[PDB]
Amino acid sequence: KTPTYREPVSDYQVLREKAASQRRDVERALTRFMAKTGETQSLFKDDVSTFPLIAARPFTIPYLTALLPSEL
Amino acid sequence: DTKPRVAEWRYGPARLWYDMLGVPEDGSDLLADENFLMVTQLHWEDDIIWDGEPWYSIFPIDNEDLVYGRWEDNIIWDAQAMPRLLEPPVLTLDPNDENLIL
Amino acid sequence: HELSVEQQLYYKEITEACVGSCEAKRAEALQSIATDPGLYQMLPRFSTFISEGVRVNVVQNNLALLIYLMRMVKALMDNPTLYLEKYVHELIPAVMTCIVSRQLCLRPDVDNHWALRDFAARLVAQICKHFSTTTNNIQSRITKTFTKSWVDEKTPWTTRYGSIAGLAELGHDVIKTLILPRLQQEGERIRSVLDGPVLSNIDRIGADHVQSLLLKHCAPVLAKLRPPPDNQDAYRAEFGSLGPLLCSQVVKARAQAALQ
Amino acid sequence: RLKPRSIHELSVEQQLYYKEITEACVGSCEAKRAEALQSIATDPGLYQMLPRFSTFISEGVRVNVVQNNLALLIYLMRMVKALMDNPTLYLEKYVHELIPAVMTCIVSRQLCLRPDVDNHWALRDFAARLVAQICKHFSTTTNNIQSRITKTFTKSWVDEKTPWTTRYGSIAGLAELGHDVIKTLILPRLQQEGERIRSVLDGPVLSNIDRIGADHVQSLLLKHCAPVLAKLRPPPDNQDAYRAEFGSLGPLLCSQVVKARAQAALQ
Repeated sequence: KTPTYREPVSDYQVLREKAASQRRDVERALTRFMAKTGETQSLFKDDVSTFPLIAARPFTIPYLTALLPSEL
Repeated sequence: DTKPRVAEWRYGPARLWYDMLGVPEDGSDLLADENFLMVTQLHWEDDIIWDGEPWYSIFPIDNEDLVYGRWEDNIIWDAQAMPRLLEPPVLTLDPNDENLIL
Repeated sequence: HELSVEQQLYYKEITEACVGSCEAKRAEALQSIATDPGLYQMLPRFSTFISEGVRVNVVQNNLALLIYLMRMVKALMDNPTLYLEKYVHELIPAVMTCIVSRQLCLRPDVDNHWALRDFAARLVAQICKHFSTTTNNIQSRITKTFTKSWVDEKTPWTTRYGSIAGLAELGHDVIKTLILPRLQQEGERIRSVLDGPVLSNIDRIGADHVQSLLLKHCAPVLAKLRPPPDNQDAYRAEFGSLGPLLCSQVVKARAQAALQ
Repeated sequence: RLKPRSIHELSVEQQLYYKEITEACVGSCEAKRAEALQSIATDPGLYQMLPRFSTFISEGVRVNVVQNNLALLIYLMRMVKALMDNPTLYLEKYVHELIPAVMTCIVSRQLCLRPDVDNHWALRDFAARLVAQICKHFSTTTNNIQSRITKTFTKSWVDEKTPWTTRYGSIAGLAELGHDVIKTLILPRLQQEGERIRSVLDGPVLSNIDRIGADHVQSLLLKHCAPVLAKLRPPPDNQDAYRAEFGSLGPLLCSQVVKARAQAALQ
C-alpha cells in the first residue's frame, strides 16, 4: 500500500513551448474576436476571415494612450 | 431557510456577478440500487461491433471531488427554502490537471 | 497562477460579451469559446464564473442570464481541445440547478422556464454521455437525484417537470425502468386538471406541461413494448390520452418507415 | 491556493500486479497465462482494480476486431471467464461493458483468413456463447439482460442475407440458451435453414466462406433438433417421419437420439 503519483513534466524546453503556444493562441483568439465584433479593415479585398485587422480609431487625446504606462 | 446569497471576494473570477449584486469588499422500489446500474440504463447493444470498417502512475488520476465529493449538495432545489447557507468559494487552481502551466 | 494581461483581457471581453448587451457579440463569443485551441489556464475561471452566476439566480430570478450561462456551458462542451474532466464537478450542479429548481422565472406565469428546462436536460444528458465512467458514477448519481426528486411527493410541478425532462433525455431504458412504473401518477395529475376547485392558479399550466412532456416521451416507449394494433391501449392506459399519443407515435413511426 | 497533488487509488504493488497480469494474459507463454487466469479467478483483493480490467477487456476487443486477431480475442474471452467465476468481486456494475464485448466475438465477421482457424472461430463463438449464457444465468432482473440478448439474436437470425460468419455465431448463441429456448424458438424456422443450405450448395462459388459457414450451421442445428426431439416424444418411426421436417438430419438424427438414449441408460 505505497502510494504513487502522476508523471511530472519538469522540462524547461516543453514548459517554454507550452507557455509560448498558449500565449500565442490566447492572443490570436482575442484579436480575432475583437476584429470580428467591431469595425474591421483588410489588407486584401473583402478579407475578414483571414487576417482581420481591428480598424484604427482616432483618440481625442492621443498622448495619454501613447506615453502612459499600463502595468506599473 | 431563505437564501439571500453572500459574497466574500468581489475581486476574483465572478467579480462581474458580485458587482452587479453590489456586495462591497469582504462584507456579506424505483430507488432500488439495481435500477441505477448502467446495464439497466444503457443501450449497450449499440456498442456490439457488426461488420466494422509502475513507479509513476500507468493510469490517469480522476477528479477526487467528482469521484468522492457530494456535489449534489450544491444543487439549489428551492431558491427560497434552501436547506443550508451556501458561501463564496475561492478559485483553487488544481495542479493535478495538465495543460495548466502551474 | 494569475492570468497574464492578454488572457485577462480575453476573459473580461468574453465574459462581458455573454451578459446581454447584444446578440451578435454573444454569438461570436460563444463561437470563440467553442472553437479556440488554447483556452486552458482560463477554464477554472470560466467554471467559477458559470457556477457563481447560476448561484446568483437566487438573488435575482433572471431567466435570460441563465439561458446565457447554459449556452456558455454548451459552448464549453463543444471545444475539442480542452478537457472538462477536472472541472465537471462544478458544471454538473449548475446545470442541475437550472433543471430542478422551482422558481426559474421572475414572472412565473409568462416566462418559459420550460425551455431552460429541456435545454439544460439535453445538456446534462450530454455531460453524462461524454464523461460518465465507472469510477465517476456520474450517470447513476444523476439518475438517483432525479428519481428521488420525482418519486417523492410535495415536489412542485416545475421540479417534477425538470426531473421528468432529464430522465427522459437520458434514454429509452431509463424511461422504461423509471418513468413507466409511476404512470399511475398521471391520474394524480389529472385529479388537478380535469377537475380543480381553483382554476385560476398557476398549477394548471405546469400540470398540463408535465402531461404533454410525459405523453410525448412515453409514446415511443409504448411503441416499443406493445402490440402493433393498439386498439384500446389508451383505455388500458391512464386517462386514455397517453394511449392516443401512443397511436399517434405508431403512425409517426410508420410515416418515418415510408420516408426511409 | 493549489489543491493537493492527488494519488492514484491503486498501490504501486497493485499497479505492477495489474501490469504483470495483463502482460501475462495476452498469452505469450501458456503457463504464464494459466497462472494469471487462476490469479484472476481467485484473488480476493481484485476488486478496486476491476474498472481497469473491464476497460482493458472492452477497449481491447473493439480495437482487436479492427484486424481479426483470433488469439488476442481467445485470451480476452478466457480473461472474461476467469473474471466471472471469482466469488469475491461484484461484477454486475461492469457487465454493461462485458456483454457487448462477448456479443462482438460471437456476431462478428473475421477479417483474417476465412478457413483453417474457423475451427477456432467456432470455439471463439463456443467460448463466447458459453460466457453469454453464463451471464444470462447470473445478473438476472426483470426483462433487462436475457430478453435483450435474445431479441438481438433473433433479429440477427430473421435478418435477410446475412454474413454467414455472423449467421453461424448468432445460431450458436441462440442454441446454447437452455432447454425451453430451443423448444420454443428453433421450431418454426427449419424451412429457412434448409433453403439457405440449398443456395450455398447450388451456387458453384467455393472460394468464399459461405459453404463452410453453411456446413457448420447445419450440423449445429441438426444436433440441437435431435434432443429437442429425444426430449419431447417417443423414439418411434425414426426412419422417414423426419421427412415431414424437410429431411435434414433424418436417420442420422435418429442415430444421435439413440446415442442420447444409450447415455441416459448408462446414467
